[PDB]
Amino acid sequence: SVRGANPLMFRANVLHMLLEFVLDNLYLNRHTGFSQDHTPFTEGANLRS
Amino acid sequence: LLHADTPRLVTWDAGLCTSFKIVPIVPAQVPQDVLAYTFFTSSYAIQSP
Repeated sequence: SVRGANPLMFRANVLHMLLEFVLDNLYLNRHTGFSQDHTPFTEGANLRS
Repeated sequence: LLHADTPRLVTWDAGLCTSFKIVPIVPAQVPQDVLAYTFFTSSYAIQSP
């Protein structure tokens, strides 16, 4: 059947999925600039743009 | 008519009362953490003196 997976291959599949979840997130967080905000609610904060 | 070669004493200046101006000799552009001021959805740029 097109729709439907095989339960005995669940853990096997799930594990692989978690693997890609990690691989796809292997990056360094780049520092971009900010802006000094003066909206009443976040008065004087430096929001990252 | 008023023929007399009369001098102009009274004169006005609506501008700035300065006679010296600061100029750039060697330009330059450097990276900054803050890029502008933000208010709600609006954003104003930074103008230095």
